[PDB]
Amino acid sequence: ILFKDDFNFFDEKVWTKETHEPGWTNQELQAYDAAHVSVGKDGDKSVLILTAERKGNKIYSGRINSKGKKSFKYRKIEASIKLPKTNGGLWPAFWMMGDNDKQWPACGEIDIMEMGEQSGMAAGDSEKQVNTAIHYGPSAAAHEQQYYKANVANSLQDGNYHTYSLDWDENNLTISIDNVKFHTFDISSNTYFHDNFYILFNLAVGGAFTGITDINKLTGLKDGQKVNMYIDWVKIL
Repeated sequence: ILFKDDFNFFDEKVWTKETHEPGWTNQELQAYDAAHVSVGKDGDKSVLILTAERKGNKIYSGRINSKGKKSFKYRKIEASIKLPKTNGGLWPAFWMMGDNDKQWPACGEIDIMEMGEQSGMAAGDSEKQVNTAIHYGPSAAAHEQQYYKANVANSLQDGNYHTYSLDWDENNLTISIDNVKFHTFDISSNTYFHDNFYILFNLAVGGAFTGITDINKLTGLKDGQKVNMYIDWVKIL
């Protein structure tokens, strides 16, 4: 093990809590702020907790990153996550971006796991449909993306923790879910996936990915509702 966070405490030498206004990216409805990230207990487990909540028309959630603090290259990274039911507009993700100061997408982006996509709801399989992706290119105008999506065998939003893994060498990015390979991206000649990347976790609420950008359509977070996303651990081998 190169690095492991059991989330017994919020380690500020590794993680930063983000603050952003609603609509900052992807027409998302939540504001992010520090008060919606905490560390605590889920039974016996020490966990990082991202809390999304709605107080009328104001929605708040949590997002963290390790940019400038913890990054790596060509290692396996795995996290154990417990997810809320996403149907109706929640959008959890575990992902990475290049630990440089290039503007997106030139920093490179690897989405290990995202759920809540519009098509998962339309397919009636919102608890099983996962999207994995890479984004790259020298500017927004020349944005390139590859993705894969499919339904896993068993619900990932079932009150238990699941493991999400990325294996990474100079040729491939291979995403696995509960030890089952989900997809491999060929990066052998892709110049954007060969430098250090840092880690992110977040729980977005609405946004274009979900198909829900109007709070009147947000059935997955009702007025007065709170939901949690839990990360038991993250580790880098």
